[PDB]
Amino acid sequence: MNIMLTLLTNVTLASLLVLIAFWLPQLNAYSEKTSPYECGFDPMGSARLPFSMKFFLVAITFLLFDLEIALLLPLPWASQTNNLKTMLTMALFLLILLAASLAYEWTQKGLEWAE
Amino acid sequence: MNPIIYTTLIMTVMSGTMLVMISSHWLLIWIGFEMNLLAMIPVLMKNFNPRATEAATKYFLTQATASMMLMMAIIINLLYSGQWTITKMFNPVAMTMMTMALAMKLGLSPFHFWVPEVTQGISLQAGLLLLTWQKLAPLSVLCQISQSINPNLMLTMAMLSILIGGWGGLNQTQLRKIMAYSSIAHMGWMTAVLPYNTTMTILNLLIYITMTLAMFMLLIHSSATTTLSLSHTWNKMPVITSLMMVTLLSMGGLPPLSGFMPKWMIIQEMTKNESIIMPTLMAMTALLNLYFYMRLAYSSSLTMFPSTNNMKMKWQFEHTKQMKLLPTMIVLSTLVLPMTPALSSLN
Amino acid sequence: AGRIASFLKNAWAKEPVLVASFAIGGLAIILPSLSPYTNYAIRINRATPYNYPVPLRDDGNMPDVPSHPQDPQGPSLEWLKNL
Amino acid sequence: TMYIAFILSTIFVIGFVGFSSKPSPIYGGLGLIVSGGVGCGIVLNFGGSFLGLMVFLIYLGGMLVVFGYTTAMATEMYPEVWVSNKTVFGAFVSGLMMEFCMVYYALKEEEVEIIFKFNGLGDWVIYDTGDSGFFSEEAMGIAALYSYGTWLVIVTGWSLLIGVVVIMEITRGN
Amino acid sequence: MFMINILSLIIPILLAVAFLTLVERKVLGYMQLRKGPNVVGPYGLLQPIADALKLVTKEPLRPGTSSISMFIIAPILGLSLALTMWVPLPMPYPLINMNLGVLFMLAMSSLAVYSILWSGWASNSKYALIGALRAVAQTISYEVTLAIILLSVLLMNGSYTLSTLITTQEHIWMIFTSWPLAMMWFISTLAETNRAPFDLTEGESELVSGFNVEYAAGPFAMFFMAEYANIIMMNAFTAILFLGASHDPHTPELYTINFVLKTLALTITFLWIRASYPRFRYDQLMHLLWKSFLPLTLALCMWHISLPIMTASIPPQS
Amino acid sequence: MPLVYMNIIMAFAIALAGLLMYRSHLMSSLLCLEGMMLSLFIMSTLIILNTHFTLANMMPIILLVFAACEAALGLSLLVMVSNTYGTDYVQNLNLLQC
Amino acid sequence: PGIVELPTLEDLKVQEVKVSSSVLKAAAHHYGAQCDKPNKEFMLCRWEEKDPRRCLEEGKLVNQCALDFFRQIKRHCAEPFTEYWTCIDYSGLQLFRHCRKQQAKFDECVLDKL
Amino acid sequence: MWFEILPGIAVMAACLFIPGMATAHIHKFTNGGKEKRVAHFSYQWNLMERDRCISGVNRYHVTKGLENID
Amino acid sequence: PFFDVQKRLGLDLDRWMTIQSAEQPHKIPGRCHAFEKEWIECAHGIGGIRAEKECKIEFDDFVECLLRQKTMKRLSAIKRQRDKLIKEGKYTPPPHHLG
Ligand SMILES: CCCCCCCCCCCCCCCCCC(=O)OC[C@H](COP(=O)([O-])OCC[N+](C)(C)C)OC(=O)CCCCCCCCCCCCCCCCC
Ligand SMILES: CCCCCCCCCCCCCCCCCC(=O)OC[C@H](COP(=O)(O)OCCN)OC(=O)CCCCCCCCCCCCCCCCC
Repeated sequence: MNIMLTLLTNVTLASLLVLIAFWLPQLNAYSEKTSPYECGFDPMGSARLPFSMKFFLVAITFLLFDLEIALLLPLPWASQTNNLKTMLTMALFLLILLAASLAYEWTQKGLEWAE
Repeated sequence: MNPIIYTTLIMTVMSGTMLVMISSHWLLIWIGFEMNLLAMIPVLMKNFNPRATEAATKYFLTQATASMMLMMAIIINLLYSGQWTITKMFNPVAMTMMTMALAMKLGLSPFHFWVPEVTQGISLQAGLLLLTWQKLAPLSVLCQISQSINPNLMLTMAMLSILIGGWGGLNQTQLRKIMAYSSIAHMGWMTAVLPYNTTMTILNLLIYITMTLAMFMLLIHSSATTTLSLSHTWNKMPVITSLMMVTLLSMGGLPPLSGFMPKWMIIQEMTKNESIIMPTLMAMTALLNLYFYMRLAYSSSLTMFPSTNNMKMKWQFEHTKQMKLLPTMIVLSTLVLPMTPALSSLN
Repeated sequence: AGRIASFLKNAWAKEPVLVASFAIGGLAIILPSLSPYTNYAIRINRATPYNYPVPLRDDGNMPDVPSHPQDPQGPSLEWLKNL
Repeated sequence: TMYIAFILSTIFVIGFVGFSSKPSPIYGGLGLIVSGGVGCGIVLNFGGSFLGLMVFLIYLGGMLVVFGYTTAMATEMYPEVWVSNKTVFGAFVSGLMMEFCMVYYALKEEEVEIIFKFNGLGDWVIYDTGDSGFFSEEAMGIAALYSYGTWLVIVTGWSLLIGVVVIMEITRGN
Repeated sequence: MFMINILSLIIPILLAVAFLTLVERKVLGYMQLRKGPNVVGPYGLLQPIADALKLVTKEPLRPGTSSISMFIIAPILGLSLALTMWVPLPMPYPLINMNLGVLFMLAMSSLAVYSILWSGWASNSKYALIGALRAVAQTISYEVTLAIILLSVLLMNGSYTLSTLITTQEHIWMIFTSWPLAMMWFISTLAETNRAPFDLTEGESELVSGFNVEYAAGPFAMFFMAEYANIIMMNAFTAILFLGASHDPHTPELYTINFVLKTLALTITFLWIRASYPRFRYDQLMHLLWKSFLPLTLALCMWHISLPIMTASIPPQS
Repeated sequence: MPLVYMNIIMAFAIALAGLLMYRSHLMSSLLCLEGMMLSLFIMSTLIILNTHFTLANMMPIILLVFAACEAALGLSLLVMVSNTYGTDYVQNLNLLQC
Repeated sequence: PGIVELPTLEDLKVQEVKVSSSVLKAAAHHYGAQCDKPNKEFMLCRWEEKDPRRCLEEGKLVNQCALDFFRQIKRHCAEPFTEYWTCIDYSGLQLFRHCRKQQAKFDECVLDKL
Repeated sequence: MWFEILPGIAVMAACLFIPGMATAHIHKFTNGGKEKRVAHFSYQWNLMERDRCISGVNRYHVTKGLENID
Repeated sequence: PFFDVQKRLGLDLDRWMTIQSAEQPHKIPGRCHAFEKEWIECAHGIGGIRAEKECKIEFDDFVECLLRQKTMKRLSAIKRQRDKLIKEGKYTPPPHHLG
């Protein structure tokens, strides 16, 4: 299978570039050298900084939009049916429902990056 | 929530249930269960407290696990028959998987643990919806596939449901947990006769839904969720507590009330099948449910508990809203025993 | 009159993207139902021969089935050649 | 080259054992996407090109991606590692050995009866012999969603709109 | 011989990336009234070699708080995806000829978002994770418009086969038929490769270098190679999608010359955007995508489903 | 049945066991749910392609979209629980015992 | 149960039509024009009987009709046909649209000579 | 001035031209001097499998004309 | 269905995907079309109780078509009995089976 050989070659060459990249240089490491970079000082770990419901909401709304996109992908073959009026009605139906989801998220705050 | 959004979510719950009951295709039945759960989760979280959130989370976990098991059963059935039509299952292990999934959705005894916690964690309106409307879809599927169920598995789960609902409800002072354990016992009563006569299952479901609607609407009218809060209701609206007492007596299956009809019909139909030990066990076990119903009746109507000084304020006020169809639900749950032969209309 | 014209004015002045999108979507909704060519597209889809045209046995009284591919019987694609 | 679907399925089950032993959810997600990739490959070997690419684009690049994104936010102060628990090692090892034992039994016996009867005579053996013509039967079946599957589109679109409404109800937090 | 084909695809692409670094630096310099690299070799022609050699001999500081497994997996995934994105491309004849080539590209580019979600998580530092999350959200949000725009454009193609794009654009460019979708697609491609006013994950004046702070020397170099390969690949996809070149079956070199020239023009435009505009804010680009691009994209998908049906111009599916 | 079906059903069983046997994190259980769905998808796809049930080719699409909707709902529930307790640990979901 | 009855190997022997896909495609239109009788008769048998073993002699006649069709092409302008199917053979999709000049002088053969 | 950018662009152009030309010429070399046959659908695959069988040399691209039998 | 709304209203909501012998796009046949058709035509209108015994042969043939279990057993027997005689140097596969 040609595609499998192609994937094997790409992955193998990328990993070989890692190996040369990550083993060839001459090293001399101490504690303060590898300290995390914070513009000249030390970083605070704090406690679970990556928060805020908006980052999760955009992910969820992308997920649902992506599901409707999965429903839209068979469309190029769907236009090859004799029953074109039903197919057009259903494709436009799906797109109105996508637009309705966007509009409902839009009007009910939704897409906003609030205070 | 927005009243329009809440109405839409309620309608989506009912439409998922209807999709379950009108589909001939297993994929559409699974779709109906999915839609019902999706719309149901927000109505559980309507009040939004940590109890409501935990109730919704436990509900979601159990229902999603059951739905995945149901889909696996469908896929095994298709693997061995190529059939999508809801009919007898052509594979025994697929049938077992489907039976366990439907029992977990219903909340039968080995999968009953979610019912008391979720019922306690949600509001009385949410609990009313949970313990009445959510039983329709799995029971309708069971009635459709009843000719292929393993009677031993189903009867085991039903007997365990009756026993656990009786025992668990004995320890409760919370009205929502009492309702949940009563619901477990009544689901056991429904599912015991399912292998023999689905008409008896439909009859028992209708009677139970009438009683549960009446009781939950009386609780909402009373604003009481603990037995002691209900013990104050006599000093405010004694009619409510007397109606509640007759409804509790009906729930206990005491003749001549409506709650005696499903037990009597199910015992008759079971003895028609040389089933005598199990009906005797079931009738004897239901005395536990009747015991804690009678405890509630003692604390609510048959005796008068101490009231509070602040109750005089509530005397000068009426209810802003009135429960719909509550008088009809009360009459139906207590007085319909002379109409029993009408059960053949369900044939 | 002036109310809808003023609303369209404000929308064109402040949200041209939404105006263009709603107009495009509305035309996509409406125009197919008025096109003489939609039936032509249906006919083209019907005239595409994906499967083998398995024949029939002439039991007699089949005067409209051709016999041969080049007999003056059976549907013609002359309409499609000029369209 | 003779057996390709079997290595793919064994790796699939290995990844399932890996993420279902439940290490920290980022490694569980890594195992899940490895399993999803090998399963997309499995259905590619069966002629399900569109379905496998759907697995990729929507499952591995959508649903997962979102899962790992959400794990990257709600995690532990020191986000855990596989090694940190002996329970993870025990579960993974037991799953791997129950995989190995059953695949060896099926390969050398071909009549195992673990719940279902199985015969590892091959996997190419069950393929039918015929021509599909000038179209992909899978694509024609899936494109029938808009002509044959009107009811399916109606209920699925309604459920997706309801899903948007539902997510916005639950996450509001009041 | 097929292995030689794979090699003669991969290696020239990496060389093109290496000299794209030089070309970008020179274009930026000449747009800024300076010259750019003109000392290290003739006209800076040995400068990419100097950069590659210096990087692979520089100490690759790995963080003490880094999960090294994913720390090295992320560059491997990034570069492997960046290289494998070229295997279905129809420089006249593809290396891999699939029915669903553009679907394959969509999937492979959607798998590339893991290299940031894994690099930011692996680097720890508790702050590069936030930049990684911003980058992932931007990437997934613009994936929506990529997918829908590709869907709408391909309704004139009739399939997901990229070779069919050459046939679709035989008499006319697809730009003359879908230019609004072309502008939205081009800006979406700009945003997906974290370029131009969309380079928020590596804002030189916002978060220094964001998710790439902890990476140094070699792994940084491979990440850079992956990004520039993705840039050239996306411009090649744009040229094939919208500016289809005429094909002579007996002289495919003409098509290759045409395609290479158009891909270079689009890449030079990518570098042209970099030198002309300020940087979008994160919320500003999210607003652009969600409230400007998405409604028009939905409307135009509707329009492009309606259009072939109502004009009897539905393409063949073969 | 062929041995690919054996391994796919085995994957479903392993995902079911992993979901039923909980640990601290909620996300791990949700990932087990997702594995159960993925195994169902592959089993359905294999059965549908093998028997050439052409109209049933669309069933895996529907299964995938509906299960992903459920996954979005579960993710939102997890996020609410975490905002309550700072973690997604299921042992904090025990205040309904009383 | 029961024996699947099978034709013998010599019940299955036939003079093969040993020309390639481009040769077959180049003559396909005139082949359909000239060889409709036994072809449609055999396809009728195959759909009516749902049995390969019941239609072997009809397929054997299909083969003979194809063979004689090609022998008729060979004796009058084997050369324009050869050029046409070579040009068809070049392209990787065996397209008709790239060979209209050669199809032209193949078609104005069979009119005048056949 | 600006035309000194052209050397790097020419190097890029050559590096980008190499893949397409190499693919075309390898396809011609390994397919009998003709374009690599495209089989998007099972009918085309079956055409190629028939071509391989009748060639006698197990190569689909060795085309037998009317000189083979007729 | 519990409530056969489809058969009362004449609508085909989900019956079209219910069997593989139903009408298919482009008339693409199911792999077990004839077997399913014969089992359905046997079992039609006599109830499931009767159909389970009186249409057992058709359903068995259908199940064999779907999961070729007995076919796989017979093929496995032929394969493993072939090897059982390769080792002893008994059976030489013929030229058309080796190349
Ligand atoms: C009969 C015909 C029927 C069909 C008709 C179809 C519609 C025709 C008319 C529509 C025209 C507009 C099409 C969409 C344009 C973008 C939409 C949009 O939101 O724009 C405003 C948006 C937002 O603008 P804004 O911020 O001013 O407005 C936002 C909204 N309000 C007004 C409320 C504040 O702007 C952008 O998208 C800016 C992009 C930034 C990057 C700029 C890059 C410059 C270089 C581009 C080079 C060329 C690109 C292509 C190259 C070739 C590719 C092959
Ligand atoms: C045999 C079976 C049935 C047995 C039960 C019959 C009814 C029992 C009623 C309660 C009896 C126990 C309590 C006795 C103490 C006195 C009543 C009480 O608890 O509260 C009294 C109070 C009076 O209210 P009052 O002061 O009149 O209000 C005026 C307006 N402010 O409030 C009241 O008086 C409220 C009374 C409510 C009555 C409810 C009746 C429901 C339906 C009864 C069906 C009976 C069926 C019989 C058999 C049928 C068989 C088919």
